Amino acid sequence: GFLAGKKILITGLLSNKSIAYGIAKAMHREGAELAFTYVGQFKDRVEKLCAEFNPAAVLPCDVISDQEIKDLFVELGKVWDGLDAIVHSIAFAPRDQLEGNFIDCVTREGFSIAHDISAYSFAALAKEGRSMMKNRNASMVALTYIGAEKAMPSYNTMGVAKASLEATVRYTALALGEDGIKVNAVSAGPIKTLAASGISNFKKMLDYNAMVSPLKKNVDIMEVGNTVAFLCSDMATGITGEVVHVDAGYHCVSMGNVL
Amino acid sequence: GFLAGKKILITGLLSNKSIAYGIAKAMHREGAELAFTYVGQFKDRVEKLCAEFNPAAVLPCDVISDQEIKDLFVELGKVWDGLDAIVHSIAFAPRDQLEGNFIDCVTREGFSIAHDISAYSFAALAKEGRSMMKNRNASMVALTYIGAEKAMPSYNTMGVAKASLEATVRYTALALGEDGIKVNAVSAGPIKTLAASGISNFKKMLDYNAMVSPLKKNVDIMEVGNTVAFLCSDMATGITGEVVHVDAGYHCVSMGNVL
Ligand SMILES: NC(=O)c1ccc[n+]([C@@H]2O[C@H](COP(=O)([O-])OP(=O)(O)OC[C@H]3O[C@@H](n4cnc5c(N)ncnc54)[C@H](O)[C@@H]3O)[C@@H](O)[C@H]2O)c1
Ligand SMILES: NC(=O)c1ccc[n+]([C@@H]2O[C@H](COP(=O)([O-])OP(=O)(O)OC[C@H]3O[C@@H](n4cnc5c(N)ncnc54)[C@H](O)[C@@H]3O)[C@@H](O)[C@H]2O)c1
Ligand SMILES: COc1ccc(Cn2cnc3cc4c(cc32)CCCC4)cc1C
Ligand SMILES: COc1ccc(Cn2cnc3cc4c(cc32)CCCC4)cc1C
Ligand code: NA
Repeated sequence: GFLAGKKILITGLLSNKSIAYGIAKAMHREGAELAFTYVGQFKDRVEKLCAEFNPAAVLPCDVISDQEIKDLFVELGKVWDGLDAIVHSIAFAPRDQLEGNFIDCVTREGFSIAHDISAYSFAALAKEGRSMMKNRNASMVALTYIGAEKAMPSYNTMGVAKASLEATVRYTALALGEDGIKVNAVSAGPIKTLAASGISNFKKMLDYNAMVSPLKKNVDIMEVGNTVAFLCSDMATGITGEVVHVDAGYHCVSMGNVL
Repeated sequence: GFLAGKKILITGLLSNKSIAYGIAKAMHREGAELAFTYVGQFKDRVEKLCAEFNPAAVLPCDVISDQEIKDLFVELGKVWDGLDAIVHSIAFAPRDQLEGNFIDCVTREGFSIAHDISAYSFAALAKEGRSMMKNRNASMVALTYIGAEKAMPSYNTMGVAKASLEATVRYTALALGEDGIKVNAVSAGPIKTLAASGISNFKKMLDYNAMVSPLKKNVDIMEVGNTVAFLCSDMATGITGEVVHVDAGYHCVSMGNVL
């Protein structure tokens, strides 16, 4: 496999629908040795789910906490002498941030929390993981969404947080490139995961995507996972600071024939 | 290999330094069955170059000619029942279009030629290859350069032609997506190929790229080749109308610390 022997930390695996589950399957297929994180309450659920990937460790990490991120790498360092990649598949904004008019709904605390968990946490993992990732053609990949680039209904504070995340990815690529670490993002089309479950007309966003995209379909977690896997391989060593859309071509069209 | 059994046409192989050479190496490694084109006088040279890939066909195609493009697919259709991918790795502008001030140097005929061979030829291959590529998760990849996006010294008419090529890729992605054909471009950093030989200061452009890029290196044909290979695989079926930079991160930075 094209990731044979590479040691990769995957955050954000919550259910078998999670994007991180597709990432895990693809990476396990390609021979990677995997470790996983979970937010406190979900310990049992995640442990059971990632057991199919023969994980080297399954460790708590709530990215609101500097201490938990520090302790993640301490514990990981007890099982691994070095780290090849970190996959960031984590996002959060308070429910009230999403849906409704952006200016009606946005709040100072909501904006702050969304940025903290969805964007800062990428830099946080880079800061604490860097010493393990030095000088081994290491990789980081974050998951993002086109709401970073364009104003969209409902996505609201999360769109702003994703724009912050994409800039964080570029500045991280610059910061870590001297150590041979490449740093990229995958901008996924919508996928019905647990993140979708708060969103009333989500299925309708899916329907629109399948209608308007060049490929006339919705993407799946394997299409996303396989791309994330490629971006942590030696094949991808000339790629950094890049956002690769895995969205059936949605990003490249405007209007379409069906108005 | 991740291209096992896929039938792929590679244009633009001219020397063992060609980007198309790195593409061929990567695709051959991944189990692709390959065919190659050459322009008029270079038949023997290209035959010699691609022998190591056990090609299914090596056929003339000067993309100035609609007839030659049509007859390419007639001949390919005699060895293959369907076609999985077309790799476009072709560019030309008359010498006087490059170097010097863009407005001083640009001419009506130079502009037209550059666009005909460097951009229109992508649509021309799509038009004649479409019937062979229908409904088999087929792929097209074009090679492009950041001079499409930004004004750069010397690149001149070629930069304009690459912008045309990138729009052509997007419109082709839209036009072919209904047939399941994904259509993308790889934007490579500078590489010392035959295309570079006419350019006076080329080494200095390489030096600049290695200094300012986050990864502090120049890319090679294998880094480009492996990415083109990925974009012709079933792993990439969520990706279309995309431009992927393989340039050590050059595209994501501005200014740098060394002015
Ligand atoms: N679902 C989509 O339509 C889609 C599209 C584009 C991008 N994305 C992105 O993909 C990523 C994964 O989302 P998903 O759709 O698989 O949903 P998901 O609900 O399965 O996963 C989101 C993950 O974020 C984690 N998380 C939230 N707060 C956290 C915290 N404080 N500390 C650590 N982890 C925390 C959750 O536990 C969960 O594992 C997110 O960045 C999301 O924005 C999703
Ligand atoms: N070398 C670089 O710095 C670099 C960087 C970015 C993009 N590219 C692009 O990569 C592609 C390959 O270029 P390369 O650097 O490997 O150089 P190269 O000289 O090896 O290949 C250019 C190819 O274009 C072909 N060509 C020219 N006119 C043609 C015609 N009329 N019909 C058919 N084929 C024709 C040539 O025969 C040759 O095989 C081009 O699109 C180029 O713009 C090169
Ligand atoms: C165009 O609107 C949308 C498009 C995609 C989505 C799906 N989605 C993508 N990233 C997300 C992050 C979060 C949620 C939903 C998310 C919810 C919980 C917090 C984090 C949602 C909307 C609303
Ligand atoms: C910023 O300047 C440059 C940056 C990269 C290059 C290399 N290069 C990339 N695509 C090309 C196409 C052609 C030439 C050179 C090319 C020459 C022959 C015709 C086709 C050249 C310049 C000048
Ligand atoms: Na062989």
